[PDB]
Amino acid sequence: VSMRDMLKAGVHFGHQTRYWNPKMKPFIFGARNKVHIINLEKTVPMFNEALAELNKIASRKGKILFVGTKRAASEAVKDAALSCDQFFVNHRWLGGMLTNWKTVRQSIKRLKDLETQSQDGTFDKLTKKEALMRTRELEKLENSLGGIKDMGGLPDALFVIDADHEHIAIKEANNLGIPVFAIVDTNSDPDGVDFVIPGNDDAIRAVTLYLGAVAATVREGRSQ
Amino acid sequence: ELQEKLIAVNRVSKTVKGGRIFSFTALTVVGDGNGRVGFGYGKAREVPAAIQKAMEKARRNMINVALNNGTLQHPVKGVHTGSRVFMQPASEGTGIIAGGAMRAVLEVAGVHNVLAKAYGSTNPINVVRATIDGLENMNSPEMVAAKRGKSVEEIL
Amino acid sequence: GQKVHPNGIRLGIVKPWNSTWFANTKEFADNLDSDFKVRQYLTKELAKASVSRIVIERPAKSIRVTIHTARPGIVIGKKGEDVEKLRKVVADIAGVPAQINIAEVRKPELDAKLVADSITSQLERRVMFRRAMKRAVQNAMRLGAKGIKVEVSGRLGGAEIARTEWYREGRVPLHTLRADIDYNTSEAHTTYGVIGVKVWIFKGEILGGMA
RNA sequence: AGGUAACCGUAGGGGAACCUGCGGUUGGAUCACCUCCU
RNA sequence: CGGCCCCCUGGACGAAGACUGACGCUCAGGUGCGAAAGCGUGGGGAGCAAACAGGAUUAGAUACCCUGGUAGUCCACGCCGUAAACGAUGUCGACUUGGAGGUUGUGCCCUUGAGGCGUGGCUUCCGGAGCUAACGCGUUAAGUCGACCGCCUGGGGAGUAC
RNA sequence: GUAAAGCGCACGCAGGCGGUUUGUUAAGUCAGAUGUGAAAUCCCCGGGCUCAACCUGGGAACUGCAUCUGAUACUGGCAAG
Ligand SMILES: [Mg+2]
Ligand SMILES: [Mg+2]
Ligand SMILES: [Mg+2]
Ligand SMILES: [Mg+2]
Ligand SMILES: [Mg+2]
Ligand SMILES: [Mg+2]
Ligand SMILES: [Mg+2]
Ligand SMILES: [Mg+2]
Ligand SMILES: [Mg+2]
Ligand SMILES: [Mg+2]
Ligand SMILES: [Mg+2]
Ligand SMILES: [Mg+2]
Ligand SMILES: [Mg+2]
Ligand SMILES: [Mg+2]
Ligand SMILES: [Mg+2]
Ligand SMILES: [Mg+2]
Ligand SMILES: [Zn+2]
Repeated sequence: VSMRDMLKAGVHFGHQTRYWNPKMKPFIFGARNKVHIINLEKTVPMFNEALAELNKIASRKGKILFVGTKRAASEAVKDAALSCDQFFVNHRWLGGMLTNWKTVRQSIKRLKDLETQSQDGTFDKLTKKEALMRTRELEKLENSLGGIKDMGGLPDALFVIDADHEHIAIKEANNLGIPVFAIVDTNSDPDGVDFVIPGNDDAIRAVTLYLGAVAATVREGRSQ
Repeated sequence: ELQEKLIAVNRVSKTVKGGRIFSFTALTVVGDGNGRVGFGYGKAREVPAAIQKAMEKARRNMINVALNNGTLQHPVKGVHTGSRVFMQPASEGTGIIAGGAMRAVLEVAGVHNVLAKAYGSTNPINVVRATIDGLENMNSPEMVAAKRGKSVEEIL
Repeated sequence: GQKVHPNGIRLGIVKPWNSTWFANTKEFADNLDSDFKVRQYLTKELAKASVSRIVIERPAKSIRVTIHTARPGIVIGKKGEDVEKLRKVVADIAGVPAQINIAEVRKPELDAKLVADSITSQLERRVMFRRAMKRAVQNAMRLGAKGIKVEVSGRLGGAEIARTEWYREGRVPLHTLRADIDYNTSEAHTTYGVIGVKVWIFKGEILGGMA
């Protein structure tokens, strides 16, 4: 992504000067209208160097977890993961999604069992109310673990939108040593992101730019 | 090919509306005998469970210490939670001269010759809380050389 | 907090009866009296043959009793000569030409009777009850069960007070009628007294009624 | 308005438990047991 | 330490300079200050108020309540030298991410005005690393360090005896 | 800080400690030499009682002290900043 490509999308935009985090000073161009302005001169090379690492991970058969819980951007992140055959979390992050992997696997098994059971049959054997209740549970599990049913094991890389909002995920990752790739607004604490991208995390246009560029490079890394 | 050793088990209480409910806390370490070791501690309702689960956490957390030849590379102390532990390499064949709690830690890691001594309180979890940290804080004759940007004899 | 007999309520639903003959009132009381007496005689006899289930069904001109055990050859002895003599003693104690037949059990640690009685036997061996019931549940769940519960009551280890205890593992849904819950009871006569043992094994759900 | 005790220094009374006077401080409740090694 | 005014007088701070040239820090003994109560001498004396006088109440009330009321409380001059005299944190210096203030300075820019940028002093509250047994502390450290002094060594016996 | 333990506060003598540059000094300090530090003992290498204890050769050591000759970064002294 080129600085012009970002700027038109508005990547330079930031939170209010009232709400910023201390470690973000190096990445901040300045202030206008009491608004923090992010410096694309740092943003572009760091994003490119992160894309290099993401391409490397995906080119060694890496499993990638796209992470974002914004109600606006949930579907964008889900589609972003689907466009590169990867795994995602688009609904509220659940504590222990990575650290409590065994429980998630048991929940994955129940979701797999319910979908297999409906195809196999025995719903007719169940009472119509009972069969409907089983369908409701299957729908709820599909809404929740739709992205990670096929992750199989712990992912090899994480992509995070608004790292401050998803702080539990990054704490878990660091506790596991799983690398964190994150779009970091001025209000976030950048310590947990090993490849940090400072940029707007709310705006739909810039978020979609991040996701599309990452997914293009991930498909490229897969293709070899 | 790992190696494990229980350290201590305590029966802890928990007072409920009617009376109490005892439990059991195990504490153990796990090492590969090759300068790589971790420890675990987990409560449970009865001993074998605690001894089991605590044993498993210790299979994670296994740091890798850069010891040399069953002995450390330099004297080292480590203080955690009010417990102070001094250690230092010993001559060949000297053995593992250490208080009870530490001895296992030193053993499973791969140490063979080491002097040691504790100070302050001797709560077992504290001293291992206070020992592994001390262990990892060792420095190879090249970790320095690297971090000091020199050759090994350039320090030695 | 008293429960209800988990076998009884699941009768017809998933649990067939242990006696399937039919009769009118005129010949009813004595009918079950007879088959009770044969049950009692048998349970005295084959105590070493790991017998679990014993069902009496009486055709109009004959009676026939069937045995589910884990020690088939024991019951059969040789040439069923012990089986044949049992057939005789039952035919006379039932006063009707009998014909007994056995249908062994494959998972002896997976039915409630055999495990409960093994427990109570080891209890008479004065082995430690705790480790005993633990081995029981371990073998059970290990073998492929889905739930096991054991409960031992009364004067444990000879204690001068009745320390009733229990253990649970897996899944045992007691309020779900459609659930396959095998359940049984047995008893130990210690020097110090008598101690009760209850056992539940849950082999999962069945769908579609008794069929 | 929330509201209510302890304790310090000291003086007097008090048989002592203590109560009053002057000021100071927050350190502003009270307790606690039957089972037990892999 | 709290009306206002004057008279006498100590310290702090800021601004810019000029001068001095290490003149410093700490401090056993030593000296002084030192809340309240207390003591001496004399004065004063509304209010308040130990003691005390009564009323009541109470098993009884020696207490709690009321009515009183002396010393005291005040002044001068002595004396006493103790308090949970506490931030329960000795003094001085250097160093170590932040935010919210309060207060008192002062520079510049807003044309200045209302205001926006500076730069001090003191002070309050959060909270990072760090530290702590924990609670917590956290640029006014209980962090990282120096220098010097005071002090501690199970609890009672006892801050008592001599 | 709350477990025992910061004087109620301050001033201040004795005392302890002291920014920075040069010179000087050589006190501290360091280096070396020399003397001495009894023997036994302890330790090393031996030897002898059949072994051992024990006895014994030689050494090491006795970390000390004194003296002399050096060293000048440091601390002190002196002088000049
Ligand atoms: Mg009932
Ligand atoms: Mg009175
Ligand atoms: Mg007075
Ligand atoms: Mg007077
Ligand atoms: Mg009065
Ligand atoms: Mg005092
Ligand atoms: Mg005060
Ligand atoms: Mg003080
Ligand atoms: Mg005295
Ligand atoms: Mg004090
Ligand atoms: Mg002073
Ligand atoms: Mg001097
Ligand atoms: Mg000097
Ligand atoms: Mg000698
Ligand atoms: Mg010899
Ligand atoms: Mg000099
Ligand atoms: Zn944001």
